[PDB]
Amino acid sequence: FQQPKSAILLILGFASGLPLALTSGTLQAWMTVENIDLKTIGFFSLVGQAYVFKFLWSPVMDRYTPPFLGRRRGWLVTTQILLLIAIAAMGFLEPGTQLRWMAALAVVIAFCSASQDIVFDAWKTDVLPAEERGTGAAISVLGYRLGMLVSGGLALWMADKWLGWQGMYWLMAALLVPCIIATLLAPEPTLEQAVVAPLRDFFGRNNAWLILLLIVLYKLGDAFAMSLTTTFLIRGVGFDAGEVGMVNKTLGLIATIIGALYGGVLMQRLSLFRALLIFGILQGVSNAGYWLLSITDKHLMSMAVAVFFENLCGGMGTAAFVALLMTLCNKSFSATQFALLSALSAVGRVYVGPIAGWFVEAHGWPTFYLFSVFAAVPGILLLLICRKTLEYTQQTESFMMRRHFSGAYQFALYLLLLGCLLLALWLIMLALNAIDYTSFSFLAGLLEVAALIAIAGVLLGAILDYLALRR
Repeated sequence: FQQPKSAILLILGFASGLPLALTSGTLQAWMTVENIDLKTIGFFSLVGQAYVFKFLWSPVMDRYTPPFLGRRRGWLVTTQILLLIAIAAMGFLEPGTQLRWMAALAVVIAFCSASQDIVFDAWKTDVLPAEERGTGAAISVLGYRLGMLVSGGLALWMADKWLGWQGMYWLMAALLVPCIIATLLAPEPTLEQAVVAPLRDFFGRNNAWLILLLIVLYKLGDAFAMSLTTTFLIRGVGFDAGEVGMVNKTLGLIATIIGALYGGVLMQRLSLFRALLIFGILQGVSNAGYWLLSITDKHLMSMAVAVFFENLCGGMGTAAFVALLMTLCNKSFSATQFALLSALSAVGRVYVGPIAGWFVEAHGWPTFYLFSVFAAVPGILLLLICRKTLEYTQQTESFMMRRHFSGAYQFALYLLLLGCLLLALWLIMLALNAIDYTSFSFLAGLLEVAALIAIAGVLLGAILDYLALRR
């Protein structure tokens, strides 16, 4: 509905979808077209973690002083004006000779773009009454989807009309001028509660790691898929050079929206377990077909059909994941667990990036996607294991706080506690190879073995849930 507080929800939402594709899809397509190797492309999926560690910064924008303006109006300009510079300065840097400055800029793009969504979400919650909520939320998501396709298919195709990839990022700076103008045209309106408290409930529940792995491992197939999909459709098969964006993304986005609606339509007649399983199994067969393109290039329509089906069985299953997330949040502090669980669901998406790139080199393009169909099985296989623990949520909404102590819990978590610090400790070793300050020939030897041991602590910890679910 057209009203003075309607266009802002679309343009401001357009300011949130534009940078999301630029740090993930177009940058990947920028590296793919510029002959940047597959392994480094997968490492660039890590800069997408800024959108999933946004839960930490959400308290920050409130406690930290509002710069130059109100807390909600001013901070949105700050992340928009930073992006208008960051996106433009990104186009100044050329893949090939200069990636580290481009990579560092991508993180700042990622850091500010997630700040763009956080401040807008804070603005979307203060300005939207319950009566008008959803009406503006649908409008906001519509602009986000429009911004995704403008920075997705429209950006990639504009990169072929443009004599180079420089202009497409430069035009995003030009297209972000209305975003700031919309921000200043709009009349202006905790870490413990938002972050610390939800972890206690998720870690105090009897399900604990069984739901945690089920939350994480479910979209593993869709995480190994997608990801390098833009590189694949560009560097793998003849449907190359820009048509990927207008088909893999433009039709891919439409596939998710129609699928997500179907994920809210058939869920009425489908049990949550019977919906998560059927959509997850269909999610597994959805990844099949990416192997079909990787074998023989029959035609473009093979990508167009599969991209629809890939997102259809994924986006519709995404609604099943969203429904599952909603059944695991208490009414006491709902809408924060969903933010935390979805963000913490992407803790498992972190490992996908480097493994996605590393797998494609050693093992061929068909093998990685034939691995994807088996990659979603652990999410499904755990769902069948977690069938009983999802039944209590459907029957009577409650949480079992009895952890039983998991036998000897110090053998479960405290074993993996060092592993959490090991990622930061490994990052200290990461600078060593770049700057040659300290010689450690071990390098990644300790990171690989102990991280699985750290995961094994979750694995044996999740093993403790099933044996302790008897009591």
